[PDB]
Amino acid sequence: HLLRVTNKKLNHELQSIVNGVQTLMSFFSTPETACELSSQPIFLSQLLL
Amino acid sequence: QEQIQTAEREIVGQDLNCERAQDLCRRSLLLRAFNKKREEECEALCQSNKK
Amino acid sequence: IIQESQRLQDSIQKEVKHFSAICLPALLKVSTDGFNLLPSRELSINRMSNTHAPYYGIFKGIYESVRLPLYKAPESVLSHVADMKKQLFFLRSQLSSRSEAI
Amino acid sequence: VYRELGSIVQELKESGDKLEERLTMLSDVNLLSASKPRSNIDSKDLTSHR
Amino acid sequence: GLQQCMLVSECSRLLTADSVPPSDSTSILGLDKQDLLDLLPPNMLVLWVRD
Repeated sequence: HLLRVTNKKLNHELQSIVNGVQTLMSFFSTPETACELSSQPIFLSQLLL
Repeated sequence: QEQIQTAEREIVGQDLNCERAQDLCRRSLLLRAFNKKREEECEALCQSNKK
Repeated sequence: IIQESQRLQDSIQKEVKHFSAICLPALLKVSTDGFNLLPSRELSINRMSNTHAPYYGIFKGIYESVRLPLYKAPESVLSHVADMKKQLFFLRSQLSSRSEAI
Repeated sequence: VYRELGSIVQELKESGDKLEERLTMLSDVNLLSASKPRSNIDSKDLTSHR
Repeated sequence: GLQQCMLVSECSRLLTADSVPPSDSTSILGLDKQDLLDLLPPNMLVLWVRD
């Protein structure tokens, strides 16, 4: 039973890392389509100078 | 002598080998040790997620 | 990361399942000639040591067939069978002598 | 950011490799429970042959 | 204390297939001898049990 709990914890942590990295990568994706107003460029590389 | 031989066969048959209980104890200990190692590994992944 | 995280998914459960199927005593390897590690359960001296040993039922049957008591050491089985053969030869010789005498 | 992600992937990879190695070891037929004694006497069983 | 000492010893041996150091041999469940020694009772209790 202890190993089953620990196994759930380990699966959760692995998923957290996957979610965390996906979130982190969302900050680097250039919104191709002009339309979406919402995603304000965070980086100057994406800045439309 | 026939009675003694019957009783002997019974004792030999009762030779309590608690090997099953002992096996379970061994497995339990090994798995406990395994659990401890896996908990250390979970703590290490938790630290990476914080970062 | 997704690929490597999927490899480690349910990793504890997978390992425990494989462990539950293993025979622990098969892990106890002893070297008789210093070079070849054999599981202690496969040693000829341990065939009668435990009622749960794999070959216990077969050798129990062999002991009963040669009228060797179960409390005797396993190293005595070949010597005992050799003596039985010796006895058979002696009985044959006695029968032949008696048949000739009659 | 690239160095940090690289370290996490390496740790997960090493753990994954070590797990595969252990699973392979545990799947060895000689370790798996009491297969019904073999009907034939193994060539390595010198005592039964004798 | 005695049961635990014997069990640890038995299990340690299950792990240490006296085989040859191969610096490369995969232990069962990835456990080393040291992982089991940690499950021993406190050193003061072990000495008491042995006496």
